[PDB]
Amino acid sequence: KLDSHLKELRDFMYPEGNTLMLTTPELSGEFHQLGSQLEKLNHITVEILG
Amino acid sequence: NAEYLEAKSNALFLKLRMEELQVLTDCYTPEKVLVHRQIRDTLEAGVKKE
Amino acid sequence: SKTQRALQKNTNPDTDALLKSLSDHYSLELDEMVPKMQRLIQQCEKHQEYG
Repeated sequence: KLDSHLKELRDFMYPEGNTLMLTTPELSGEFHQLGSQLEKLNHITVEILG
Repeated sequence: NAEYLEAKSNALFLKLRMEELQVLTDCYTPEKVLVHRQIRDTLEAGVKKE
Repeated sequence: SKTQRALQKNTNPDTDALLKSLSDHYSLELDEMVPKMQRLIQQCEKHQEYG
């Protein structure tokens, strides 16, 4: 039982087997994408004001 | 993080819109609008005759 | 008995309860947060076009 509990919790926390994951990978990917798109929008804005 | 990125995106969009409306106010003064009206009327009369 | 006592002291939260909480939280993030972020991405793309 102890071995099973340990294996289940570990599988959940280490989805890619090597790294403890605190954020949902799907969410982490979206944050990065949103940050990149905002940086582009800020360039276009600066360029037009200039 | 999600809230912050949302607030940043909205602020950039409003800046861009403000600057657009300021340029339009500078371009179409009452005197010019009257002239643009005269030009329209002549062009519209030409389009109709042709 | 020593091992069972050690399991009861260390059991707040119950491993099964904890796995459930973890699974619920994961579902909540996919249903609410991920779509919200996608909406924001799309809005940003529209603002670029407005530029």
